[PDB]
Amino acid sequence: SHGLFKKLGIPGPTPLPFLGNILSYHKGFCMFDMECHKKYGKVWGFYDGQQPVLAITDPDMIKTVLVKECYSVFTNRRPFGPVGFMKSAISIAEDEEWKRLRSLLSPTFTSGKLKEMVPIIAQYGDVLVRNLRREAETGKPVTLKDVFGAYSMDVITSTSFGVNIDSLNNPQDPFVENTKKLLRFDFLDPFFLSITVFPFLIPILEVLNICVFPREVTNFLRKSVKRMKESRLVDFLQLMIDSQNSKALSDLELVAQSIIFIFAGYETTSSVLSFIMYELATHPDVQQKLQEEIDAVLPNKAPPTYDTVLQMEYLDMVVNETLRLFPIAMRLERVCKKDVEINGMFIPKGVVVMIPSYALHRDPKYWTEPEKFLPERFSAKNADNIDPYIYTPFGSGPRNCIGMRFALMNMKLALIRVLQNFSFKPCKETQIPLKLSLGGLLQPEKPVVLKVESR
Amino acid sequence: SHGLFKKLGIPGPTPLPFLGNILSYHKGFCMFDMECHKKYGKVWGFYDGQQPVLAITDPDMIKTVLVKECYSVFTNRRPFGPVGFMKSAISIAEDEEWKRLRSLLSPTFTSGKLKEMVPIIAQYGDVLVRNLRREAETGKPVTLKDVFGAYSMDVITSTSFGVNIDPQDPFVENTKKLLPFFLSITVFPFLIPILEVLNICVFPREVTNFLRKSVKRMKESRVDFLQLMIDSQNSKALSDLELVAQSIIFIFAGYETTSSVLSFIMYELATHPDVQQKLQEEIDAVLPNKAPPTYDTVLQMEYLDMVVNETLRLFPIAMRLERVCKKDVEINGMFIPKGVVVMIPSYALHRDPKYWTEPEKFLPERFSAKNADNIDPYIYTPFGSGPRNCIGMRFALMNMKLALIRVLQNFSFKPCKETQIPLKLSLGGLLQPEKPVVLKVESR
Ligand code: HEM
Ligand code: HEM
Ligand SMILES: O=C(CNC(=O)c1cccnc1)N[C@H](CS[C@H](Cc1ccccc1)C(=O)NCCCc1cccnc1)Cc1ccccc1
Ligand SMILES: O=C(CNC(=O)c1cccnc1)N[C@H](CS[C@H](Cc1ccccc1)C(=O)NCCCc1cccnc1)Cc1ccccc1
Repeated sequence: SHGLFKKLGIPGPTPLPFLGNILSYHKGFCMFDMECHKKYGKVWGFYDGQQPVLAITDPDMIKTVLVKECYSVFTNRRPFGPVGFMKSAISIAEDEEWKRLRSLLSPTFTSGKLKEMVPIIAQYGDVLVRNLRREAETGKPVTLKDVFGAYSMDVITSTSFGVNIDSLNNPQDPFVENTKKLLRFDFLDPFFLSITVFPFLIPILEVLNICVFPREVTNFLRKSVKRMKESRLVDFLQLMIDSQNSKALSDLELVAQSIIFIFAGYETTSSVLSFIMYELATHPDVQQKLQEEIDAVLPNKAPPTYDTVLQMEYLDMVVNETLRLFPIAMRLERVCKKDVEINGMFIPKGVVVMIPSYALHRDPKYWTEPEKFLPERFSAKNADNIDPYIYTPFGSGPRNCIGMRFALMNMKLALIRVLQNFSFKPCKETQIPLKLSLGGLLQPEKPVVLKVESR
Repeated sequence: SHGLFKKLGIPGPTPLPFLGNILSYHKGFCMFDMECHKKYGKVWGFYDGQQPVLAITDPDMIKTVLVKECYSVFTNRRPFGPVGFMKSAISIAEDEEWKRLRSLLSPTFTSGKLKEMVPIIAQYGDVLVRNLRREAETGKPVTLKDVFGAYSMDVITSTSFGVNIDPQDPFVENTKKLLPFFLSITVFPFLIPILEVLNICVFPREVTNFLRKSVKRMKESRVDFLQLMIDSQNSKALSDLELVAQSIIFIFAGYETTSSVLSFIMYELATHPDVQQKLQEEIDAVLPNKAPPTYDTVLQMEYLDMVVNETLRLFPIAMRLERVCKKDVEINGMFIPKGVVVMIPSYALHRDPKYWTEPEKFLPERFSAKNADNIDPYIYTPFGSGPRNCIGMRFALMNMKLALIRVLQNFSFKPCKETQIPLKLSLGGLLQPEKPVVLKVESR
């Protein structure tokens, strides 16, 4: 297949036999997408082994892939395996199975259901302050991925299942310990390396009961959800139970969706919160102006409500600019299920159309000083000059992030209660500037550590 | 994965791990489908390794799979590999590559193109009589599949290519050795991409080479089956490799399927002299003085059509009809998951006691116009049904009847000492006799 992009006249790095272009992943997804966007321009193609991957940067062509031709052509993501029973996960399901799951899980995050979660989240916002207060009274450094991960785990377990697992910590909580090692995509591990280079090994491992998710971690979550069924005694757990007592969702598919919601609520929320606090500490002018707005909307440390959060404009600018610099998904991918020609470009069946979100968020031909943290890009004065198909931190189209509004509300509800009582400073041991992990997923090399001062 | 039919509540034999129910194939596909038809009923399921196979016998449900939901759900047969360049064959292609090839090769056997083949076939009918005359003047039993196979090869090579090939012809020798270890692919579905990506096939590379370079030799020009594929090639489109893939299918089907059924017909005529004599009296009536058979005189003979239909009932060479359920459906109030191979036991249905009175008996009167109203077109399916039935059903029926007419005008067939009576079917995979069909040929 290594002559496909040579046939279509599409530029790209020369692929090696069998390997393709995976040798260029030594710097990670991001640095590889950045160099390819500069060298080859608006459209380039490479090979993840024998898999041709077409990278597009045109907003109109991105809109056609993500929005217009979603249900008909670009419906599924890249086939990920071996998954085993997790194939029924909404992020992994395909075609009609995903269509049924998306409609089944869409009412989970309506504006009414989200507003019901604010009082529940307000409880753990108080525990977050007291846990930050013990470490604040001492000059001891604070690992923010630990304290934000515990807060995120409590919000996702109570708002989706109505169960309190982390009672003020319990810092050795088993849900965090298992969700931590739930998945570790590292190019170094020849497993995920050989899966991409030689994909015919997937049906071997599937029949061998081999799964990319570890057994002890799946078992802990598989039996916890079975324990989490306490009826007799409307949430993410009730929407699936009610539809189950009416195809329908089996007790194994109901667990598969819970694992996706638990991981996304823990890992993604805690990672972005750590990225936000790093920029607030390295930019004291932004942190002060954000604290001044929070006090103006919530005087005397007033409790945050669903309406006051949507009122804070500068808070939305800080969250959006951090998501621009750090798109945790990095890439958006769709599988071309049939031959099409979008915007005057033929795309064969089976080619993976990829949108480099990290490279587009730092494209100099869009963002003035793209490497700099400037929240003024997202002010209502300048937000008109932002293409929603260039800035896609949550994706776009029918298969975007279903928990986008929940993640935005959960993070903003955390930043408010934290900045109401504390200020953040570097520690010298804080890695400045922040080096990104040259591995698979978007993470810092050294964990983000900061000093916490009370007010 | 062997708990699918247990989940769906569909009965069937208990599968062994990895193997499934393939150990029950020691008797053949036929006897396994018949034992499961009486033991379980209208619907049962088994496992060819890890592949669940659902067997349906309800005519309304058979019609839904073969005819109604063909283009939507039941479009392709069981995936067969490793093939290679034969993946483009019309019998193996899937979805749109099949639809484009089904439309390209459909005009090959129209009522006009078939009527053009009668004078061409009439030439080889005389050589068939002369070669049978040499073995009839001298008392020597005649291997029917050899003498019929040589006639069937010259017919398909001329009606599809116009080339004349005329006892050790390399085409018959190479086409026949497409005839063990398939027990593994039935158990190892994951080893198919191991031989596909590595470019390994099941057909030996030389039965393909001899035909791949023969088509490139017959393509030297300078409208038949070959000309239809050249004119569209000179306009997605068809390549010199896909063009060869279709020629192998037509050559094999025209040689092996025609001769095997003709051998089965003459065995029934020899074991039933009253049927052979009555058939000879009809041929002499429509065609007096051994008149040359034409296109219209063949369709006029009713008893000849009744003899061929009863033989294809007793010996359906396809044995089974199979479709792959491409997506979850609920036909006739029965949920069928995606990936299940819906199978129609044609051999078991052609001998169902709840339909055919005395099914093991050879009675051509089942297909008389008085009684042909009591047969279900979805129970008697010797050529399949629906949009993906036998594309050469009309050519095969005409070619075999033209051979039966030219022979029964001059010879009568009697059993020999070495004639296997009753005929034992091959307990292996395909439908064939154990011992070759040998019959005494007496001239008239
Ligand atoms: C800052 C936080 C988050 C960010 C930036 C983010 C980003 C994304 C992105 C870029 C996608 C892919 C969109 C596409 O391919 O078009 C996605 C998918 C998804 N996200 Fe998130 N996400 C976040 C948090 C969450 C949370 C809290 C949940 C809770 C359930 C969640 C659940 C999902 C699911 C289920 C999908 C798959 C959607 C589908 O297949 O229909 N995410 N997310
Ligand atoms: C007594 C002679 C024959 C019998 C009983 C027979 C029977 C069958 C059957 C049962 C099928 C499958 C139908 C289905 O799956 O629904 C089939 C398919 C087919 N037959 Fe035959 N056949 C005969 C002779 C021939 C001949 C002479 C040709 C010449 C080209 C031929 C070409 C084909 C092809 C190309 C297919 C596959 C068509 C497709 O899948 O779209 N057959 N045949
Ligand atoms: O990662 C590949 C396949 N990629 C390759 O094979 C590959 C290899 C080499 C080079 N390029 C590509 N698919 C994934 C889908 S599968 C993966 C499996 C998984 C991983 C972690 C926990 C649970 C299950 C999954 O469900 N994640 C969603 C978790 C929830 C979440 C996470 C983050 C944000 N919101 C929600 C693409 C993807 C989809 C959505 C968001 C991000 C990425
Ligand atoms: O045989 C399986 C796959 N079966 C399994 O894997 C399996 C294994 C164990 C148990 N059950 C199933 N498919 C085949 C399709 S492929 C096969 C390949 C082949 C073989 C011989 C010569 C050339 C190429 C093929 O093109 N034949 C058609 C020849 C023409 C013809 C022949 C006869 C009558 N008319 C026309 C199902 C089939 C289709 C049509 C008719 C009969 C059967």
